[PDB]
Amino acid sequence: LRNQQAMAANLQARQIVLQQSYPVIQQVETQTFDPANRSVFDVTPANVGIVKGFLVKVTAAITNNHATEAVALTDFGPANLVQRVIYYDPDNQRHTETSGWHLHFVNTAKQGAPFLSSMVTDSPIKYGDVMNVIDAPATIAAGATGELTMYYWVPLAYSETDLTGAVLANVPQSKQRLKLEFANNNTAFAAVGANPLEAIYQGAGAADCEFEEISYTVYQSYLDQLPVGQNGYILPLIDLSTLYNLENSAQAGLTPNVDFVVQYANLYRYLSTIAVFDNGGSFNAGTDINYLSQRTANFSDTRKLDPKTWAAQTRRRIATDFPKGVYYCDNRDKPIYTLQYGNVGFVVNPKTVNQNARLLMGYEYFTSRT
Amino acid sequence: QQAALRNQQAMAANLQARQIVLQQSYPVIQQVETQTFDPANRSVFDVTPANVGIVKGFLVKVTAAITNNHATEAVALTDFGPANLVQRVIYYDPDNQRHTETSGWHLHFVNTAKQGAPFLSSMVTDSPIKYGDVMNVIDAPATIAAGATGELTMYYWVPLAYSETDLTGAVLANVPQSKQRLKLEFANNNTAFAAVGANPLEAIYQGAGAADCEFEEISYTVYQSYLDQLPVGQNGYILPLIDLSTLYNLENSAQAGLTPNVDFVVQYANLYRYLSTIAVFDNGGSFNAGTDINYLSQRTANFSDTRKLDPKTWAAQTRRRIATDFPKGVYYCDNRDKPIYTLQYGNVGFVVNPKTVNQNARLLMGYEYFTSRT
Amino acid sequence: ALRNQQAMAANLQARQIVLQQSYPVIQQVETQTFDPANRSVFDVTPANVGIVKGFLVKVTAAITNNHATEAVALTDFGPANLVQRVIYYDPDNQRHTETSGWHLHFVNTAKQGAPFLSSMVTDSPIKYGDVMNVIDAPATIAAGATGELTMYYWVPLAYSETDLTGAVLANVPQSKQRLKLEFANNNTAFAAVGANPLEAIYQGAGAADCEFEEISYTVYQSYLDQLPVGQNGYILPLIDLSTLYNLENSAQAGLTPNVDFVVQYANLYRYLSTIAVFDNGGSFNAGTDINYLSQRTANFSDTRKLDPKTWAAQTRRRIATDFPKGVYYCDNRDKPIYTLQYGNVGFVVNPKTVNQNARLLMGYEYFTSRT
Amino acid sequence: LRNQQAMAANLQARQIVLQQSYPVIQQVETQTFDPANRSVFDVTPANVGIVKGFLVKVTAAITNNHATEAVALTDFGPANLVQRVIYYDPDNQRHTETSGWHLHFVNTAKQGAPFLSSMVTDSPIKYGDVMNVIDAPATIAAGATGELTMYYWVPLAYSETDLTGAVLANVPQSKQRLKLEFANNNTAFAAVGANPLEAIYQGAGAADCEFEEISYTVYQSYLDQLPVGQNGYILPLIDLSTLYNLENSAQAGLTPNVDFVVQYANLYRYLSTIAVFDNGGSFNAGTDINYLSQRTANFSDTRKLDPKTWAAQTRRRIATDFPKGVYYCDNRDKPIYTLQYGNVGFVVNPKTVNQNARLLMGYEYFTSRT
Amino acid sequence: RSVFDVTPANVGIVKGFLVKVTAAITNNHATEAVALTDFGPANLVQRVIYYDPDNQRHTETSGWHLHFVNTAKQGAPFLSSMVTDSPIKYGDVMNVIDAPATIAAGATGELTMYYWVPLAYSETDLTGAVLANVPQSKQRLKLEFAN
Amino acid sequence: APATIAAGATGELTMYYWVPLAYSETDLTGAVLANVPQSKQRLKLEFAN
Amino acid sequence: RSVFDVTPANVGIVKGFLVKVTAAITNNHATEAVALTDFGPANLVQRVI
Repeated sequence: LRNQQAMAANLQARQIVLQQSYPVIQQVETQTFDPANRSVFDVTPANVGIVKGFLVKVTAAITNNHATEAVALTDFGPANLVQRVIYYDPDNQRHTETSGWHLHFVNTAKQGAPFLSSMVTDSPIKYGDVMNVIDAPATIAAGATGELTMYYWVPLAYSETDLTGAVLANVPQSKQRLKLEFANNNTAFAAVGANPLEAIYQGAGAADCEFEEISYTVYQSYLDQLPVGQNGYILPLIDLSTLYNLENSAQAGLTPNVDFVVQYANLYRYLSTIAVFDNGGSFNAGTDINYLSQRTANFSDTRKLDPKTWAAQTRRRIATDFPKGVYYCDNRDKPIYTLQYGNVGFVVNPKTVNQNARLLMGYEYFTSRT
Repeated sequence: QQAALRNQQAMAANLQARQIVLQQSYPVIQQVETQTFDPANRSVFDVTPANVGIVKGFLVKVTAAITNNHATEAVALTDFGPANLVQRVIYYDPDNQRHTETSGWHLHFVNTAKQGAPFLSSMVTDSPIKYGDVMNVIDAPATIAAGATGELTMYYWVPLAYSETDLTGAVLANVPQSKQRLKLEFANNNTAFAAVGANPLEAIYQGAGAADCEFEEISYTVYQSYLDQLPVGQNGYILPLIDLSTLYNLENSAQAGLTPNVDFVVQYANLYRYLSTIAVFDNGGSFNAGTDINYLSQRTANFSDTRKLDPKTWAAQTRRRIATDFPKGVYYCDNRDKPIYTLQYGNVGFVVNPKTVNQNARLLMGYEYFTSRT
Repeated sequence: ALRNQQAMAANLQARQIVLQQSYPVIQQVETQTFDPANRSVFDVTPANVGIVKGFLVKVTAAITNNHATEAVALTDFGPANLVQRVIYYDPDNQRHTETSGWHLHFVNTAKQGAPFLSSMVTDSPIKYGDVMNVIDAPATIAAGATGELTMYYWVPLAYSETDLTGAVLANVPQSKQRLKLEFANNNTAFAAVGANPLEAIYQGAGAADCEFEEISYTVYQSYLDQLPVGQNGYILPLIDLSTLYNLENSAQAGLTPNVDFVVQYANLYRYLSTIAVFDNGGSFNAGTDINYLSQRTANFSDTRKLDPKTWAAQTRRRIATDFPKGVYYCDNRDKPIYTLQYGNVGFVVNPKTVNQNARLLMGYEYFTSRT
Repeated sequence: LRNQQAMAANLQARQIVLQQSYPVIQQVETQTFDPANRSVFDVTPANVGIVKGFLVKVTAAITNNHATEAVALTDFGPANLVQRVIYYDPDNQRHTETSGWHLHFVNTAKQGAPFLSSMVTDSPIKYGDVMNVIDAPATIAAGATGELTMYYWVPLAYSETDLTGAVLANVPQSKQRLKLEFANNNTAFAAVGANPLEAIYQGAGAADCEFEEISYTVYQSYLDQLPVGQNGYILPLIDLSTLYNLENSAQAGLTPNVDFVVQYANLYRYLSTIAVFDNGGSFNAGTDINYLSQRTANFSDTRKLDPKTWAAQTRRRIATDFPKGVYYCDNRDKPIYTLQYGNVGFVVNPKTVNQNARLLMGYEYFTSRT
Repeated sequence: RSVFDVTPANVGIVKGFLVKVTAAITNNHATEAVALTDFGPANLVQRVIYYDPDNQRHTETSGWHLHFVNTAKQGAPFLSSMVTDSPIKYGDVMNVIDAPATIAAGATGELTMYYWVPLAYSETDLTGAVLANVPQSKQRLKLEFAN
Repeated sequence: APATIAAGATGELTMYYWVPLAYSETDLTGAVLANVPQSKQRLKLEFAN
Repeated sequence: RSVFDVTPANVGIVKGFLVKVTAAITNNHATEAVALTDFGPANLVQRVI
């Protein structure tokens, strides 16, 4: 029995906390540097109240020192300003450990539209891209310097109203660790013909491109003035004892017309799946895939679909398509959850497979701390 | 006398079972049929879906290649364009009862209304990250030049259940005996291309090269969405009996007899609970942006208009629902929270008072409604 | 405290019953076409029927640029400046909203979650789009040309379609409501180059020779009819109907570089949103003249001290785009600013650059009780 | 309980009456007139024994006075010599109230072949159309006069062996009323392009056509020498307390591809239904209809059929098709009967709908006097 | 294709099937015509075979034989329109069973024919009817058409 | 099936497949009970082209 | 067309299906022949489900 009451209590406590505490977003750290010298930073957030997440602002100036050749944005562009992120809580338990581009795509999936974008409308009133919140020049010509701005939301809590995954740090004492690895002069620029997956710009002038400098500012979002009751602080024990993490992985071994299956692990409740078909450095709009699906061993496919129909389901979630070769799957209402390892798999049956082909997977999931 | 308690209890039992079904079953979307054909040979198909569990609806993918063989003249998309790839869709459940029976354009406008934006469209934003129209889910060239071939893709969702969370209208398909039937009447070389000056309503392209346009092929794939592994209990399968005994249908009709400055009234039938109404003013083949209308309204037996509005103000209400305007001459009315039901009040009618009326003018009406199977 | 908890419960129940039992109606109250050179202020008399939720005001205009050679171009606010001011008084002559057309329009956008009544651009091949020109104005009006404009404003009484807080019960036959509309005229609508464009619709070298040809308005009143009756007469949400939901704006001056300019939430209202327009001496900049913005409590602690782009990011989550240059928005809907819950609170702007005649135009959305 | 015995007694009494009484068919009235002067007549039948029905013979001479244009029979032709019929019994209760064409179509349905027609066979013996019982020239040329003969059976009793609906008038005293409205110079002739529904002839010479004269003879069929027993006359009380009526109605509001439903009323036991699709004056052979059906609310269609298949069922009943646009439905063995109004409806889903379209309905039914 | 296997619904007691068949035939010969054979449209269906839910075979015969029995049981040419002297326009209005007597060189003829495949002996004698309520096994109506 | 089909020639082929449900004629493991009039079995064949 | 869905009869216990496939193939090449692959006619059916 039980649980019904455990969950009922958790939810009641969550509601009291949301109703009684007050949300705060506060700058915790800012820094400007030259990636030629350093590109990995460990940010120390403040241990106060219940921490919900971190908004990371990144600005950069890129100079194309080439004599005559320009470079142009890759499909991910400024989303590759941060290569990776890792968060450790006060108890030394890791939550999210993923790439900047995967983190960005999840930010978009959760918003229901390209993250922090400005939607174009016919309004005569001058709304629009006034503030260049997420911005990067389409091209940087030989001899020019371009200015970029990127934002990432590193979540602990699942949402503003669902505190599952949030972290209690008003007491812990031990420090939190938000590790950020930024793009550098070796990852940001891809030569013509090279794989643009992790790069920001690609083109004939790439070898002579460099960062003038990069700056970041981390804002911490948390709940303060936590409600106190009889036994003390009123807290959603299930929420705070659950991890909400994003993680990535890479898989290879694809062959034309054969089902390539990536197994889901047990224990984790997978809310979403992203699969990027890095076809040997080529990123195609579904033309190199026969179909994608999610399958249960001995229960077949629950959604075996051609690429365009798969894309149609995604258009219902983010109001547009993710970039070429990027495929999304929403399982939020009924998370993939198997008691046995791989009782469910993500499937891609490729039509064309180039040399060095691989699927880069990204996952959003919930799992117990214990 | 009272005893109406039964209804109250029935509603509660229906809602409880619906919730259990949604919580316990697992959603599946599966391909049931795919065919490529030449419209010159055939354009009407009857698809037999699978009989598995509770059926929620069908996602129909349609692609086509159209060549404009005219020596010199081009053609351009009509206002409806690829939404006219399917001319009519009709669904019959295992008991042979008809549910949706409407035009492809009407079905598409309802798909848009229920999404809250142009169905399966890609919005435009200032994002530097390369989101956008990457996959061309619904797509058609704006023009097809003399000698060129254009490729089109469009999708339609044929609903049985009202939504993913409201199973009203869903169909229980477990009787091996009788099959469901999804009939699709596609566009062909006689409906898809309109000459200059001809009525573009049902066409995909219109222009001086129309007589020489032809389909190279049309292909369709029907995906069936359903709930499998239905929950069982002491009394067997737990099922929302009201949901499964209610029809959620889309239907269209045509009415004529409009005269300048006179109220043209289209009565709503009794028994049906109308969720939305679409009125297309086909003004003799001309489709105007409200300029041929004085006002539109919904009116009850009492001369009482609940929303008698000028065309732009009517359009403003629609912009709040789908974030843009429907095509020229297409007007929408949302009555989802308080469905038009002639039992609730007297008879009710949809009103259009035209400013200008061309020859062969008519109002094409599209309705979304719930009604008891019995 | 029990009297209150029960009072709130009774209110919500009454609201729920009114919404379920009554039927919403929207109907034209009045239409007028005029030349603002003749008259620009109008007192519209709403119909006294049931519970009134608000008014949708359609405004159209024709403007002619008769300059010999120069054009004019839309200002950042453009057609939102067709109405300069709006003021509403209920049957007891209690004033509710009194604000500028631009502020009212920005709140309409904030409440919609996107530019008010706009048409979103998509890749759809089906011809959806700006078909009906619901809100529209030509980007420029060339010398010798005439442009046509359309604008809509929603004047709220009720907070929303489902929350009747602020609504007005108008069933007293001899006590009239008053909706006063003050329209733009040739003096307010056209700004010369270098002049402050804040209140103007068009600005350019051809401004001196621009004239309205006409303006027309149609007011539609939205209300609930066939009010439910019970064992005590009309079932009514008493708290909803005795609470005012208003918009108001004011101007604050006294800014100096790198110093915190604090605008205290001076009243004991429950502030749902705040809009701050940095009219930097006629210049409207995209955050570049600001170090940071914030909301601060007497405790001297900031709940959201942010650089301009990050502040803008929060707004992009609310309206899917940015407000025009120099316009900053702050959402406090779920936890309204109320100085009696915490120390006095202030809205803060620390300017990086301050031109002559700089000022902050503040717009507030708030709830307050009649008594 | 009961009833079983009430019906058993009714049927026994019916049998005794049929066995003991003697059938008589007797002329009750004849009249010749010019429709320019009068066209409505109220015939007074004799109050004798149990009345079963009336055979109405109508003859007419039509002159086409046009100078050069002829006219040709409409689809209903001589069946429109009588426009309407109404019968009132001795107790002032109406039985049949319908059009001449509907009455004629029911006469045909009950016979199982075109009413009083002569069937063509290969017999060398000279059987055939010798007596021109129901007859009318196919065309009447300019300047010519055509002679027509039409017969109608106005039923009270359902049949020769089922006295349900018969009328006892051996006592009543109060008079019966058989009202007949004949065609006139305004209804019998349709101009080219005009609606031919109620007309006898249509054509370019119609404006100059006229009746030379019309004559009618009414024959009354009844049972005399009624059997007497202990309590007195032996009579089937249920038969005599039941009305067997034919009635017509008109419905409009048809729209392409939408189900047009005509509700059946409650209380009446409907034996047959006739629906005429007057498509704005055009009468088509099913090509303007998608399907017809009879439907029960919440029990769907019991016979949703394409027009030709619907016509096939009718061919089994009358050995041929009714005229263009005329559809018949037999429900004699299991009469449409709902306790709630419209718990059953007759359906027509039209393919094509012209201006002024409507369905003219005709019903045959049983219902209690009380 | 010319052979089809129809799966009827399993609802209650099945009495039979009414099968409507239509066809368009073009005589592409340059000069010569063709004329209906004695059986004509009755040969649109070459053979019909029915199996009940227990997979037991009932009728298994030719279209012409089935049609002649339909006629025998009706007591007249099946679904035919008799000819009479009636001036009222009854007649072959709906062309329920119809086929052009000849199809000229270059012409296209349209045909319609119906067959009643009986399970029950008649509408009142249910001998031969089939109880179809077992969701497991389906009935099967096989039609081998002319080609 | 003809071992070769020459230029201009037509070859005729015949092949048979046994699709098993039961393991064998004597071992009914895998066999299918098909008596529910409701749902049909389905044998899908994707041929060469 | 090359894909078919066959609906078998629902009678008793089903053991399996014997599928007979025949075909006529013409080699229209002007000069060159073709020869059976190792699988040959066994590839007349590509997939069965």
